[PDB]
Order: sequence, then structure tokens, then C-alpha cells
Amino acid sequence: EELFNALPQPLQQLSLALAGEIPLTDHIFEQAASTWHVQPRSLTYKLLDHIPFSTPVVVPPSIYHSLDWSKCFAVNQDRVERVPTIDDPDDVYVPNSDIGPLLTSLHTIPDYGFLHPAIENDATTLRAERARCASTFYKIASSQARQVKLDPIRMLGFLLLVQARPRVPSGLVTDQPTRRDPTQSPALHAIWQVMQYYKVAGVYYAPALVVPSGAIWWIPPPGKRNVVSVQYLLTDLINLAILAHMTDMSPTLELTGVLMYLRAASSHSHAYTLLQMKSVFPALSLRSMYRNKGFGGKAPAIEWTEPRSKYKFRWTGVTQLHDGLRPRSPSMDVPTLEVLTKYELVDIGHIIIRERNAHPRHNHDSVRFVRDVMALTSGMYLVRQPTMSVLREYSQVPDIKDPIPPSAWTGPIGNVRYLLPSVQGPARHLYDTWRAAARQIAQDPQWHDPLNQAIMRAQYVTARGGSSASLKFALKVTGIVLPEYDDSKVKKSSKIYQAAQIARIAFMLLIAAIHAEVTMGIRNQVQRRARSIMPLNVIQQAISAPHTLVANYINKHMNLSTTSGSVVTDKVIPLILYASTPPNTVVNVDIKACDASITYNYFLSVICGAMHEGFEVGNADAAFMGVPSTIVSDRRSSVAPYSRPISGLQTMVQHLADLYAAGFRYSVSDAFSSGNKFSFPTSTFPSGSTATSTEHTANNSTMMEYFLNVHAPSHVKSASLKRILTDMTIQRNYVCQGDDGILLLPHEAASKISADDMNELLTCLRDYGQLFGWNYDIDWSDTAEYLKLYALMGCRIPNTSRHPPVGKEYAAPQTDEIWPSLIDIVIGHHLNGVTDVLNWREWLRFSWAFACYSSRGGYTNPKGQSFSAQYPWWTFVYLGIPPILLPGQTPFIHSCYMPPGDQGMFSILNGWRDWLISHASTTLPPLRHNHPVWGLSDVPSLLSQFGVYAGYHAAQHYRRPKPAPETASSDSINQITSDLTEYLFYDSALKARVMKGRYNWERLSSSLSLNVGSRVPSLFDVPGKWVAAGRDAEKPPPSSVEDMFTSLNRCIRRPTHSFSRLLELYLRVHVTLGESIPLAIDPDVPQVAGADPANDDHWFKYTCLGDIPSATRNYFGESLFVGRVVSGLDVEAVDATLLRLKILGAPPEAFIAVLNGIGMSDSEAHQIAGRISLANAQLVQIARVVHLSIPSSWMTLNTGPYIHHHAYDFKPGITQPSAKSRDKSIWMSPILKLLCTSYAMTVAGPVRTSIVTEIDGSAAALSGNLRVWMRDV
RNA sequence: UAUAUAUAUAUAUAUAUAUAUAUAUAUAUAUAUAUAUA
RNA sequence: UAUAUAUAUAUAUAUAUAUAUAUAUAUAUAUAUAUAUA
RNA sequence: UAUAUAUAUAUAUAUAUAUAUAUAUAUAUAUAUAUAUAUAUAUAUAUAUAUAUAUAUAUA
Repeated sequence: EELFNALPQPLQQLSLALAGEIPLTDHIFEQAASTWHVQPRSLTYKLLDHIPFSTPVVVPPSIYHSLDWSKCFAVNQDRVERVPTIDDPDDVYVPNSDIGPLLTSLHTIPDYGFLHPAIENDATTLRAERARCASTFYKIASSQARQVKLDPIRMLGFLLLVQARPRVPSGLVTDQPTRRDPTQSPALHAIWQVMQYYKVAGVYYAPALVVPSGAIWWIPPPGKRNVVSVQYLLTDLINLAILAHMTDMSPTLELTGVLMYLRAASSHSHAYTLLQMKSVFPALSLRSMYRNKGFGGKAPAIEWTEPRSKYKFRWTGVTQLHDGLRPRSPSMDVPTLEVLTKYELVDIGHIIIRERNAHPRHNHDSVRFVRDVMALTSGMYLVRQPTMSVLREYSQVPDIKDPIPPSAWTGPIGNVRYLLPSVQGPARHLYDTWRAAARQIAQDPQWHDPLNQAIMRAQYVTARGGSSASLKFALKVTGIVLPEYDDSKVKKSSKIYQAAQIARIAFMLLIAAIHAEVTMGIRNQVQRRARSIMPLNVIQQAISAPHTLVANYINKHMNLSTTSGSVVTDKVIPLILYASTPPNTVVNVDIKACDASITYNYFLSVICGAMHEGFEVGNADAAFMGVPSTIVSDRRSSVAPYSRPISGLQTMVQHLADLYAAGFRYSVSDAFSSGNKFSFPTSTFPSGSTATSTEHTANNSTMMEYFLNVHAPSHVKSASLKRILTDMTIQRNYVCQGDDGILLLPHEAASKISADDMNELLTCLRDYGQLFGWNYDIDWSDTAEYLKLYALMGCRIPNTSRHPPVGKEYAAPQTDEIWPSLIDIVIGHHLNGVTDVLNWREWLRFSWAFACYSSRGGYTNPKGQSFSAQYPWWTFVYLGIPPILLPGQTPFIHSCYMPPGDQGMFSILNGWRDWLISHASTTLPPLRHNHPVWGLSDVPSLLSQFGVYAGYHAAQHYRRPKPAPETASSDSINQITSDLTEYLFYDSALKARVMKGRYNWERLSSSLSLNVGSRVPSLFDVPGKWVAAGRDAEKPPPSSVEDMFTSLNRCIRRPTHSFSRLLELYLRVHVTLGESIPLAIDPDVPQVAGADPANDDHWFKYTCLGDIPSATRNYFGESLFVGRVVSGLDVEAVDATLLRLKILGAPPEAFIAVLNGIGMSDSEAHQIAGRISLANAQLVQIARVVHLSIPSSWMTLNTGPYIHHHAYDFKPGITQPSAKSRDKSIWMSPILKLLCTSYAMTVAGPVRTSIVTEIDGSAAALSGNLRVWMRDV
């Protein structure tokens, strides 16, 4: 491969290491990283010359047809709009224009350019129209290019490097070498052809270059001109090329994707063109697979347990597939082909359909094909001008087909109107439901509990926030002089900052401020319009409390919130799998825009009236959250009007209804556009975070229930449909979360419902939603779409396109981040490639290349010095990336499921133990006195020679700079503290409780001499945590950066030869692997697409353990003792301390002090303390006391039973008696089991039984040291 | 000039039957290559 | 040279899918004729 | 409306006193580490004295 010869020497070495030829070393690790940072990026394109492509792809010159930008922008009413070219009002995206004329030249790199300083000045100072339009166009065009985790060229360099040389085979019988090869990929050939336009003297000038402040462009010569779309096309091509290789797809499918992108790029508005024909691929493949005759195969047999509210499922065998079970819904070929005819891409459909017809039976190949084809959709984070986005989304109002007549209301109650009893229909149903819930909320001593009140107030504060300026204005307007703490370096717009200002003020004085402006933000998306973030101010968030509370009660006490408890997201996995099984018919539904359709004229007025009436049952004089009862005029009786008191809850409703009727008033201040901030109101619900899911899920459930039980039976025609539609209820037939929803039909007896009845049913539902202005957007394709998860016949399909390898969202014109953060990006990037099942061997190779580039970085003072550093590669091992090849071992023996942290280290060393010991003896002189785990052979020196300690400690170092304090600012720190504590401790009982607990605790901890300095979670530190978070949200000063680099280097250079005490002790255990465990399911049945004999290790791991989490006796430790806690503190810290105390045998008052330290009253403290026992605790619950946790990668596997009865901590016939844990086994055995299973999961291949065989020291010695360490911390 | 109904012709779509072509799967025969045995 | 296994090609048979042609039925559009109304 | 004088209030500057916070220096106490000195114990080396053995020289 001449390309391998083209690489420079260090990169050739790195490629050899990645191929598994040689063990990786820090030396070559640096040489590769360094040289990448010094050579120009264009050379990566230069590498493409040495690929003899043989693919049938032609790049039409139609691409280079820049449409003039001047006609794509205009300003009216002093705002820069997009003025769409086509008559479609949605063409509001970046056009296809030549950016060239707007460029100057840089002094550093003369070839590339940036915006004219003249243009931006005139747009800023003169507000000149054309200047502003040019600026806006330049800003957004640059931003669209910036939507990548790093420069795409670097990723392309990674792909070439790994693909430059075939990987060496391992000894495994399932290690199939790659079937795909270069010179056959249409993507790379396409990149070659298109890039031929950008060379002048064989130099291959990149069309653009991304920088921290955005992206720069190259000035074209007089002959040529660069269209911004080309850059986007390159990114899509590179992303597709990487994905195709990792997914190992046929070149034909990649060919179709290339043609797909080219056609989109040829026309104007590359983004808009792609967006229009988005769903073509899933419709062609996923929605229509088995609509033929030769159907068959094996399918999972999943059963839903009787208490369906618990969402518990059981795998109970397999089911043979046959024609009677084949999908009933019509295919999707006709509409898709009709759409494709518009863009004359019918060939793509013909190719896809013909290829699809080669999979008549459901098996691994079929789903693998589906996974690959669905991976063809564009992975670009689309971005448009926020001004257009806000103008296009919130300009919608629902259309009600039968409005509530005005005569249907009673007389006013000051603001609200009650609903007349004579009114029926869905509105009546909605009214009663909310009213009933309001009644239940009304009398509930759960509130007025001071602890619960603390939870609600604390829930309102986060590091982020907004609308602070509106807050300061509104209160200053009403004569309220708020405090300030600027010297305490914390952002004013933080929700924390405004909360501190409010602490002292009597609440009712603030009531006028709730009718104030709210700022807004935008977050871009991959396959849809960008999302919206609308953070209310703290006061508004407080007022809306009743709305949330009632919604919560509706959810938690009707359909159990339809999984909106979100305890572990994986509970939806078995649900959709069950929903997609052949015996069941499922329908996917979701509100078209629930945020935009909920409104006051129809919905909120009804809810407000119901809540206000529902609160009538209760003491009319009972203040709630500092809101006192007031007098309101009642005008229900025209003959006898009067005024009566109303409780604080009702007063809240009175104002809340007023606000909703007035409509939200937003203020847009987009930065990408130029000087165009303004404010306009809308009825669109905020819906900026999970706090909105409760309301929409409640209304979603309510309307669905009424439709099923009342509207549909009264209106449908088919008698058979009526027969099956009856005996159906939401609690066992429907789930939802926000707009999203799933509806599944009762099992038709050995049969399926007529599509005719389905059409009748679906039609009526659409009309039902049309009544009150909900577009239901339903579909029926015998698949499962819920929370962006896809299941087909009980097999999960990872939609990889939603996690593009290169793409990353950036919501601001500047990246605003520092170099070390890139490491965390790499770690998160790699995990997705594990969550989604890719070719695990090749994905690992690519990951290391990414890591190598990220391993190095530098910084420069605003005026002064530069700084630099880089990590030894062992860091990434500690961070959770398996090594490819260790010295003395064979490559590719470590599975991706290897746990991060100490566990991964221990497992690696445990396997590597014997070779290290023997090799150290030959190579080095013995150490001077005996070692606990090692002999005299002195492996630690060898590890230092490998730089293991350097990497091990380097990964421990922090990666974000720290802000500095000040003393007059500390007066503000105290002022900030005092007020935060004041806001937290509204009453006095909590303060007395915490103070008593803290005083007793330190007294006990010192006098009993457990230890001193134990940072125990307590409420007094919660404000401190808030303050630190608030100060951290600020951009750090350069001095902090310099401290980081210096500290990091010193930590790297310091010669240390010891791990943490825990890892040192963990090495004392010897673990061995026996035979394979009995299988969970039939290996024939596919469960996750791509986890097949080709991708062996995933296929092994899933097959052995089974995917369905089925903790019938374990419950994965979710039964934490402290169900109710305040924000800021960590439950996982609290229970760990409690168990640690219990193991240490502390006296009960120690528990009492600790519990009282977090607000628990003495009585409940005793009650809680009594529950603490080593028996009822779960394996993971107790094992976490020493930070032994379950890796996130395991959350999709049924590891419970294995850990329970497959990891033998003491097998009688194998273990040495020295390792017998004896009585301490009650808390020793879980630790050993966790270590054992971690090692077993580390190695590749099938899961084997794990057995402790020996502890070098006695088990007693191990337990004693552990108790010491537990007492120390 | 227009609307409605009926008949006839032509075009398009859907269903069924027959013929031809192409693709895929399975079986059998023949040829060629590679491996093993004699 | 023969046997056995694997791969590829060609021929024949059977099944499935798609396309094209012809026939029949149904729907829609257009033209022409006839009737009725304006 | 203005000027001059006196009194009172508010703001700004400067000086002095008191309180609180932060930094620096000095003193005292306590803990830990290192060095040195003195005493006691054990080991090793060297020197001197006495006894015994062996070798060599001289005398009888």
C-alpha cells in the first residue's frame, strides 16, 4: 500500500501500533501527536492522490453555481430576515452562495480570509442594511461549518491512518477480517473528485478551516469562487465514509448515500433540501420489510407481568414466524418513490428496494441490512438564524373545530370562571379530571412539612438561568432595591444570583414582577428543527407550583406517569421490544406540537377553573408558600354578588390564570444576527426542560382516555372494531411522555385486525384531535418509535445517524472551551460507539487515533507566555478505553465492556500478573525486602518504565481551571452565603436541626476518634456548593489556566510508584475464569442489530447474559433509604457513609447526628437508622461503599443473576482456605463478586464463570485493612 | 354557452388471468479451479 | 487417472419478486353523440 | 430676588479614636521532622596491658 509509504515516519509507526503490529509506547505516542499539530491540514487531502479509485461516481459541476446572497436577505421592521427564495415559507436556512467577496486576508496565514472590518463596523455603527445582511450571512454560514467536535480533516486523517494497514488477526476463531476494502468506497472517491476543484499548484487548499471563534475561508482567485455548501458536503461525505466503514456496509448502499448528498448539494439551500427528504431512508427500509410471501424466522417471546404498572417483563422463549404473522400495514414504497421523483432520484429507491427484496426472512442479515441503510441519513447538526426560527415556530396558533361557547361559563370569580354542569364532551372530562386531582392536592399535610418546602425552594436554583435583567428592572420599577454581590465573581443571569437577591423580601411584594419578560435560547438538532429553552425567573417558577403539583399527582396516580419517573431510561427498552413482537399490534402517535397547541383560550382556562374550584375544599384562610389568603369578589349570582376569602393556592391560580391569559412575553437577543433584538408575546408554552413534560403528559393521557372510552365507541362503525375497542384502557394499553406516545392493541385472537378497521380507527382519531386543535401525526407501520428508540420484531435497531462521528452542537458563535475538555469529548464519543453496536475491533482502532491527537495541547497568555503539556497514553486506559496490545500479550483480547477506573486497572493487571512477575525477575535485580503481592521480582519499577503510574495519576488531575477568591468579595461571599442560607432556611426548625446535628457529629467523630475531617454531607454546605457552582460558571482568568498547566506537568513529572490504597489491596486477589455460563436465549434470535457472529464480542456478551433487565430479586439497589432529599447533596454519598458507619459498628447516636445533619427529625432519624442493616442491602448497594459501581455500558445487560449465582467468591474445591472470608463474608462477598465479574467482563469472548482462587494475604488481613481505610475516609 | 344523466372511444390507476424478459432462492446435470486420499 | 470436499461458471426444472405486452372488471380524467334543465 | 452673618441638615476630602476582615513581622506555647551534644544499652573496628598457643631469630 503506497499510501502507507506516503505517511511520515511517526504516523507510520502509529499505524503499525494501531494495526496491532507492536505494543504502543509513550515515545511514538508523542511523535505522532506532535507532528499532527505542526503540519498543515491540507496534506491530509494530499494523501488522497495515492488511492486508485474504481467506483462509478461523477461529481457534476452543478455544485459550483453560487446563488447570490444579496437576494437571500433583507431587513424590515428593523430585523434581518431570510426572505425565502421558493414560495415555501420554510426555506429559512443557509443559502448556497459564494462567500468570497466578503473576505479580507489574514496577516498570519495570507491565503485564508475573514470578514471585512469595514463591513462589521458599518453594520455596527451605521446599521447599514447591506452591511448587516452581509454580517448576518457570514456569521451563520461560519456557525454552520462550526457544528463539529473538531476539524473534519483531522477525522479524515484518522480514518486514513487506521485504514492504511489491515489489522493483525487474533487467535480467536471468530475474528473475521474486514470484508470491505478501500478503492471501493464511493465516498472517498467523491471527496477526491470534488476536491480536485480546490487545487492551484497541487496544494489542495481546504475550502474552510474551523477555529475557536468559528471558521475562516480561503480567498478564491479571480477565476474560481467557493460556495459555502461545498464545505458542508465534505463534512457529510467524511462522516458517511467513517460510518460506512465502521458499520461495514456494502459499497452499493454508500453509493446511494453519495448520490443522495450530491443531489442535495447541487440545489440551493443544501440544508433545506436535505431536510425536505429526510425520512426517505427509514420509510424505504424500516417501515416496509416483510411484505412478501417467503416470510419466516425466529422471534422473541416476551411476556408482560400482571402488575403492568410496574413495567416488568419476562423473556419466555421464542416464537416461530410464518406468513400469518407478517406485517399487515401497507408498505411505504409508493409515497417515497413519488417524493423521490421530484428530485429525480428514483434510481436510489429502485436500488434500495431491489436490495431489500433479498431479505425475505427475519434474521441477523435482515436487521443488519436495516441498520446499515438507516445509517445513511445525513448526520449534520442543522442551524438557521434564530430570528427566523423563533418567528417561524411561535407564529402558530391551534385551530379549534368546536370552541367552548361563551355561554358555557358561570359568572367570574375575579379572574376565573367555573364550567357549567350542563356542558359535556371532552372538555367536561378534562375539567373533572383536573378538578379531582386538585381536590386530592388540596388536603395534603405532605406539604407544610418544612423539609418538603425546602425541597421545592431548592429545586428552583441551578447554575444556569436567565431573565435576570427583566427581574432587576421590574423590581427596581416597583421601588424595590435589590442587593448586589458583583465582587463575588458570579454571573448575574444565573438563577442562583437572582435567588440570593430575593431571600429577604416579603413574597407578596414581588407579585407585580411575575408579569415580566423572559429571555430565550436555542439548541440545534440533528434531524429536526432546533429546540427551545425558555427559563422562567425564580418568582414565576415559584408561582406555577400548583400547576406542577397537580400534574405530578395526575401522572403518579394515573398510568404511573407513563415512565416519566425516568428512574432508569432502560425501562423503555423491554417495553418497545414487547410492543414490536408479532402477537401485538402497535401504533406510534405524538402531538404535532404540544408546546404550541396548549393554550389559554381552550385548554388553560379550563385547567385554571378546575384547579381553582378543586381547591375550594380546604381552609379558606391558609397561606401557602408565603402567599396569604385574600378577599375576592364572587359574581356567580347576578342577584346576590359578594366577596369571600380564598386560600393562598387559589390566589396563586388567580395570578397564574392572569399570566396565561396575558400570554408569555419573550425577548430575543440572537448573537449570530446583527443588532436586531426585540420582544414579542406568544401563547407558546415555555417547555424548556423536563418540568413541562408533566403537564403535557397529563393532558396527553386525559384526552386519549376520553377518546378510547367515550368518543370512539359512539362514533366508529365497524362492529368488530367496537368489540375489540371495548375492554381496553390506558393503564394497560397506552403510554406517553410529553408529546410522544405509544398505543398497543389487545392481542387479536391468533389473528390481526383488518387494515380497513385500522384506517377507520386512525381516521377517527385524527378528527378527534382536530376537534380541540391537536394534530395527532399518527402512523401505523408495525414498528416501535418511543423516545428515539427503534425496535423491529423484538430486536432493537440503533439509529446511528443520530450520533454522527464528526458532528457536535455549538449554540454560540464561539466554542468557548479549553483544550483539556477535548479528552472528555473523546471519552463520550467512544462510548456511543459501544452503546450503538459498531464493529468493536475497528471502532477501537479509530478511537485510539482520536485519543492520540487529543492527548496534546497548549495555551498562550493574552500577552505573555505560552504553555504546553500532553498525557501519557495510559491515562485513556484509566478513563475507560481498552488497550489494543500489551507487551507480551496478543492484540485484541480486551473487550469494550471493560469497566473504567480502578476496576479496569485491576482486571488488566490480574490477567497480566504472571508475565509481569516473571519478566521483571529476568530483567531487573530483586527489590530489597519482601512485598505483599509481588515476590522480590520488583514489577513496580517495570510499570514505571512503562509509565503506568504517570498515566494513572495524570487521569486523576482536574481539567477545568479554578476561579480565585477575594476578601471584600468574601463579604459578598458571606452576603451571598447568608442570603442563600436565608432562602434555604426560611423557617427556624431546619436550622436548629442541622446545627444540632453538626455539633453532635464533630463532637462524636473526634471524641469517639473515628476520624477528623470527614466531609459528611450536610445542609450547611449546600449553599457552599451552590456558590462554587455559580463562580465556576464564569470564564476563568488566564492565571488559573497557567496554574493548571504547571500543576498538571508537575503531577506528570513527580516520580510515584503506588496506586490508590484500594487498588493496592485489590491486587491481592487472584481471580480465574471457568467455562461459559449457560446461554440466556437462542443465539439464532437477533436482539440488537449488528450484535451478530460478525461482530462477535457484542454477540457473545448479549447472548450469554440476555438484554432484558430482569432483576426479579435484586432490584439493582434503587431502594435507597432516604427517598426524600434536598438538591445539591448526593444520595450515593449519604448511603455510602451510612453503610460505612454500620460496618464500622458506630453507636446509634452517630447515625442520629448524621441523619439530623440533613434535616431529618429525631423521630424519623431513629426510624431511618433502624432500617439500616447488612441483610436487606443489595450487592451493588453495599459494594458502592468502596466506590465499586456498575459501568454505564452494562446498563443494557441482565447482569443481576450472574453476579448473584455465577461469581463464586468461595468455591470449596478450588479456593485456597487462606481466602476464606469467614464471618465478615456478609459484607466481604459482594466486594469479591464485583471484582470477579469486572474481570470476567474485561476479556473478550463468551462470558465465563468467575472464581476467586487465592488472596496472597489472608482474607482477614484484607478485611482489616479495608476497615482501616473505611475508618480513615 | 353551462350543468346533470346515459352510451361509445382514448389515457391513467387498481385487481385478476395469460405470455415474454430480468433478478433472487432451492434442486439436478456438465465444465473449470483449489484442497485431501488412492 | 479416480474418489470426496469447497468455490465459480453454464444449462434445465421449481418457487418468489419486478418490469413490459394482451384480455376482463372497477375507478378517475378527456373527447364525441343523445336526452333533460337553465 | 441679591449680598453678609449665625444655626441645623446632607454630600465630599483630611486627621484621630473604636470595631471587623485580610496581609506581613516579632514573641510565647504545643505537635512533627532534621542536626548536634550528654547519659545508658548492643554490635563492629582500632590501640594499649596481661595470660595461653604456634612460628622465626639469638643465647645456654
